Amino acid sequence: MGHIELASPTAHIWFLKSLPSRIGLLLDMPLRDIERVLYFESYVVIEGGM
Amino acid sequence: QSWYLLYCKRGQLQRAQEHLERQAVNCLAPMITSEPLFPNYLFVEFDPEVIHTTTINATRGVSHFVRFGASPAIVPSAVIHQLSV
DNA sequence: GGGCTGCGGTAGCGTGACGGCGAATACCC
DNA sequence: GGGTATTCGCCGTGTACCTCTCGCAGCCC
RNA sequence: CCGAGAGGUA
Repeated sequence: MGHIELASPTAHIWFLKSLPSRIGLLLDMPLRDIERVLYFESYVVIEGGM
Repeated sequence: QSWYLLYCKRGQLQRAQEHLERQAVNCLAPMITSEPLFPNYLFVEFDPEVIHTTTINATRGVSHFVRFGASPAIVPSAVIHQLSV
């Protein structure tokens, strides 16, 4: 086998949309808002801080 | 009149820009030196009441809008200013 | 001659399966 | 706030074999 | 010798 260095990280669609979502009920975050974060129309915060 | 992005068909940016120049739509694409600096992306300026986005989408040489969702993306005027290299 | 590529257009095409089940969500507390 | 209850959207829909045609045009780079 | 479409046998 070979591999492709994907220059951006990329979500596996099986663990995103298997019904139920594994990333969905792993993050406690709805599948719609995860698809809105992944497809570049909304942001999600990481370590909001003060 | 706010700035939109258009992904053109592959290798038809000249024809897409020609038809959008026959319409009253501003085009913007940096030429590097002569091939464009970007790929098939192109920046248009219009107003959706003057010329509608469906008429822009049905232009010879325009594949689609950069959408990200329902509505096509507004790019801010600081970006369009900072393509004046 | 050629790379590549998803329609060809200054829109709209789609349109005659049906059920089960589970999550997502709406309406009403 | 959570309890019904509707809607959405994914699943699935027999076996084996035989024959035939037809399978990229556009194309502006 | 892979896919699709049409037809047929049981």
